[PDB]
Amino acid sequence: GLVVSFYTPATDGATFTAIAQRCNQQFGGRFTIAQVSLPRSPNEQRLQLARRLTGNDRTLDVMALDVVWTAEFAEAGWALPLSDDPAGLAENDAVADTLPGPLATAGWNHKLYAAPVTTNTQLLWYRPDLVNSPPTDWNAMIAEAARLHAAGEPSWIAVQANQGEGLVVWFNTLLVSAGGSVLSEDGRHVTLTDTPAHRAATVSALQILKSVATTPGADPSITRTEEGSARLAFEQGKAALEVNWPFVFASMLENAVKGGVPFLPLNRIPQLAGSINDIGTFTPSDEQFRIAYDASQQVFGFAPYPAVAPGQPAKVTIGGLNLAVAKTTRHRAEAFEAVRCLRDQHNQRYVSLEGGLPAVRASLYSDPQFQAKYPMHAIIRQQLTDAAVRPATPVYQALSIRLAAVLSPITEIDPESTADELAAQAQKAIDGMG
Ligand SMILES: O=C(NC[C@H]1O[C@H](O[C@H]2O[C@H](CO)[C@@H](O)[C@H](O)[C@H]2O)[C@H](O)[C@@H](O)[C@@H]1O)c1ccccc1
Repeated sequence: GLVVSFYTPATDGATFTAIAQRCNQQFGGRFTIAQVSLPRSPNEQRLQLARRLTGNDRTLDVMALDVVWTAEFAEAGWALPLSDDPAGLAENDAVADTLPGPLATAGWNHKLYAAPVTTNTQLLWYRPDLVNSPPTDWNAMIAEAARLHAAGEPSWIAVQANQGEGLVVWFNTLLVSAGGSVLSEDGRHVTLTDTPAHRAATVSALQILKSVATTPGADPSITRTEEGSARLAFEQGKAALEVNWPFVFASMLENAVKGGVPFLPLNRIPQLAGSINDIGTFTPSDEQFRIAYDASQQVFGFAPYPAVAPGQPAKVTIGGLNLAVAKTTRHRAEAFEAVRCLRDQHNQRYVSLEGGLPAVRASLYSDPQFQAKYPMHAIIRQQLTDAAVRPATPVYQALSIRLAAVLSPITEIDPESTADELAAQAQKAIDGMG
């Protein structure tokens, strides 16, 4: 029958393709979900979607939106409210057995405009064979990096922050964790330098950024434009400390089996032969997973995101993907139905274990079978309970562009002056000027 188009980031194409096929198996030819890939960066995903929406592309049905786009897609009319479900089942499905942080990312003006499907929070990833204890705060991060440098060991502090969204996420985590915030509650005012407490928070966050930027043996990938990967940097042994979304767990196990991790030769274990499936996805059996994980644990460990205020955990910036139905769709009923099918318990288990994307279903974090395969469940749920959030605003696109342009390169940050420049550019963004 009809085709429901499902637009997702390209790096999550395969995963969602698999999920879509599963859901296609449960409709009996009544309709078919077809996944379509968007670019890699949140901004370009947004741009493609916005062009199809303003272009009245009536073939656009379901969209996997980054959490930061809700405000814009709701205010524009692009994302239909879940209350526009003809069957009226969308809102109840979205809130049922779903963590409250994701649900908050999916809302605007007291209405849900999307159903969360995946969430995200960044953890610390370290080489337990080179680091006897994972640092619990950022000055400890810097000290460990310097000490590793004073031993020929890899000294990078791999953070996925080039000159875009990831850098803004780093800054927002540091700022909120320092007690600050980019915008007021209502999003109408800039709160980076408007009180001494807020200014102090911004200055501290900028100071951490600069100190990581200029720490002995730091990244020479910060001082230019090339979209480098902190994940691959860690997997290539160039870094013994990384902060990154938890998909790097799956990747590390997968690429180590494909032979792509020098310090973790899972490819040389006979029992893991064939654990890669015909589409290239690491799909171990239970015993194969025990083998791979217990071998990984000698060179790969995870820990909470490093705090800024020692003695209390950080407020880590939440990310992820919410399923929205485009206002262009021709079959609202089937779009919302497909949304409900894409986020069910089975496909959530899959999107987490195979796809590396944290699920939004709370039951899974209380599920022992899931916890045994996702050993980072407790820290992820705890950081999502305590999560920092980026400002929900219809002008987040321009806001993030301006903030990123000011923050990069982080080697040129001067905390006070940079704080003032940041507040001024954010003011420009929320003034509807660029
Ligand atoms: O952090 C980076 N960009 C900001 C977004 O990060 C995540 O999304 C990105 O990573 C996930 C993997 O967990 C992919 O699935 C997404 O497609 C990708 O956009 C957060 O989920 C999202 O909320 C943030 O907006 C980043 C990291 C590394 C290199 C470049 C950019």
